[PDB]
Amino acid sequence: GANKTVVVTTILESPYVMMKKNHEMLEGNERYEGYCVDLAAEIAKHCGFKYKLTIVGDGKYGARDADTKIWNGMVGELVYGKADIAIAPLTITYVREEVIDFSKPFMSLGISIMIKKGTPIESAEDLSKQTEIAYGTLDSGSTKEFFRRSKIAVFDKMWTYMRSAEPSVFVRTTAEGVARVRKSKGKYAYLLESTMNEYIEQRKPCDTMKVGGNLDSKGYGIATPKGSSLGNAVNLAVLKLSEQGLLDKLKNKWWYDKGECG
Amino acid sequence: GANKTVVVTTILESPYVMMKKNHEMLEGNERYEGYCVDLAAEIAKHCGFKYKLTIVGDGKYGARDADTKIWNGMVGELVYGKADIAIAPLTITYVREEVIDFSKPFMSLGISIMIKKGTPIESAEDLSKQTEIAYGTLDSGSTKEFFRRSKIAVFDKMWTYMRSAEPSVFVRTTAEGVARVRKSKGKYAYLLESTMNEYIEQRKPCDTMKVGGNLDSKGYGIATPKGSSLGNAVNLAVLKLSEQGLLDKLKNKWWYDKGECG
Ligand SMILES: O=S1(=O)NCN(C2CC2)c2ccc(F)cc21
Ligand SMILES: O=S1(=O)NCN(C2CC2)c2ccc(F)cc21
Ligand SMILES: N[C@@H](CCC(=O)O)C(=O)O
Ligand SMILES: N[C@@H](CCC(=O)O)C(=O)O
Ligand SMILES: C[As](C)(=O)[O-]
Ligand SMILES: C[As](C)(=O)[O-]
Ligand SMILES: [Zn+2]
Ligand SMILES: [Zn+2]
Ligand SMILES: [Zn+2]
Ligand SMILES: [Zn+2]
Ligand SMILES: [Zn+2]
Ligand SMILES: [Zn+2]
Ligand SMILES: [Zn+2]
Ligand SMILES: [Zn+2]
Repeated sequence: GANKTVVVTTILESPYVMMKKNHEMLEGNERYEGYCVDLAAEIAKHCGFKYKLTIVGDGKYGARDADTKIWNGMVGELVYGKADIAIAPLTITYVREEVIDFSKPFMSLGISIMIKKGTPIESAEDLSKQTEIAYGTLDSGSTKEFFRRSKIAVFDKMWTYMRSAEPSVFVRTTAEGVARVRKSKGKYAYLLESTMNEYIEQRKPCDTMKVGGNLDSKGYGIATPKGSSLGNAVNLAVLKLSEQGLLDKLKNKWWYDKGECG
Repeated sequence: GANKTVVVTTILESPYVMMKKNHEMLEGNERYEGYCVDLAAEIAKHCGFKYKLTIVGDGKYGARDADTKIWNGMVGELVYGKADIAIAPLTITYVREEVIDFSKPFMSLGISIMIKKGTPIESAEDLSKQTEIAYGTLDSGSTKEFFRRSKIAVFDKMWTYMRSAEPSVFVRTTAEGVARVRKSKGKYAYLLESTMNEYIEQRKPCDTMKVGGNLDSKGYGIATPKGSSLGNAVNLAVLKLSEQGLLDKLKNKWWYDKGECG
């Protein structure tokens, strides 16, 4: 077929994709800036395609509803033919790789703990042995599903608490989780990916920090519909960008060169 | 076809695959122990195949000779039909993924610097700005090819030195590189993957250490011939083992539970 503009689904999540100040009424890709915006430009160049950045309609990463068996978020957009590719902080997981294809990882992360500075918590075990400090995760993402499915003793115990805690410990966006930590006086800790944690740790008002080691080890990958023609080239482009050091360069650019806390 | 015993190519590299003490004259898989030995057992179970561990004939990981264009090592064994699968500390690289398939990574690593304790070196930049301390890498592996192909200023400079240094700074096995560090009185530093570096750092006589950060970020994957029937199932099994925490468990088992330096 004739070359067609590739539809990219992505999500407003700092510093991966952000609306440039005062660009709301402009058009096309120029509106957006961030790590995944730069990455999408590089992938498209190496693979020889034109593309259109679109923000996922429901604002979600992607999970399969236990009732309807329907995939939501960016995963859903790929599964149901609404997008050709997802270029986003989308976590590689077993259940997702059954239904979509992931490139090799372009960024590593693990689930980590965000506290307000001074909170007397150092580890997941610390969280699980007390009741004074509440803790939760993002909705419809891999962190929540990790805890839901884990047989690891401490994580199972944490899930047992989180899934029935009232009011809900879950949040709709990373921004909401961070705000909840910052306004909790130390009484809420947020479980999120180390990448996002370390980004926020470098943002004013510099009142949060990542504590303890990561709970797991995984990565983000570029995702395409199962058996898509783009998969092979996209996979090779990620590995080329990795070996060239461009992925390291983009991370320093968006995390640390832009650091506001020293 | 009828189920057939899968031929696994792997390499004698501690602590991934090691000959059990006094097992030289025994038979089959029971001879061997190590991280990749345990991993192979798990992968085979999840994928439903029987297998035979074989050690790569030429003792190499794999590189394509610039003259003959022929692949050696474990990569060669897959490319030329001598093995069905490689389960080994085999690094995911662009040039390799062009010719073989890799699962998602089962272990992360980066190129790192091994010094004899007390060596006045802290970084790759340190190495590249002096001449007193020699430094090299393993032959026919990803570390050497990384330096050969790098356009990054410091790494390019290091390669320019290493490729013409006499006597050769390159070694045939990790064991040889480590021995060279230990007998150099600090006058040789070895560039190797962080995984192997951190393993040796925990081995008697506890006279080496990893210094500085990693030079790059990548992983080992399980490799199969291009378009092999095993690829999909193997890929999903790695991600399942990852999410179950078994990969973390195996690393602690072979690196740190077995630690000899405290
Ligand atoms: O989600 S993965 O493809 N498989 C799991 N791993 C862990 C090294 C086992 C990692 C580690 C770093 C990544 F970037 C991705 C992954
Ligand atoms: O060789 S990969 O498949 N692609 C490169 N990455 C880096 C996160 C960019 C990583 C990071 C951790 C891995 F385990 C594998 C890989
Ligand atoms: N990266 C996650 C979203 C963030 C989280 O769940 O912590 C996903 O792909 O679902
Ligand atoms: N893991 C490497 C070998 C070790 C090294 O090159 O440092 C490879 O797959 O080639
Ligand atoms: C249904 As609820 C435990 O997220 O408030
Ligand atoms: C041919 As040489 C530089 O490895 O001695
Ligand atoms: Zn603009
Ligand atoms: Zn490029
Ligand atoms: Zn449970
Ligand atoms: Zn809920
Ligand atoms: Zn025995
Ligand atoms: Zn298992
Ligand atoms: Zn050069
Ligand atoms: Zn040589």
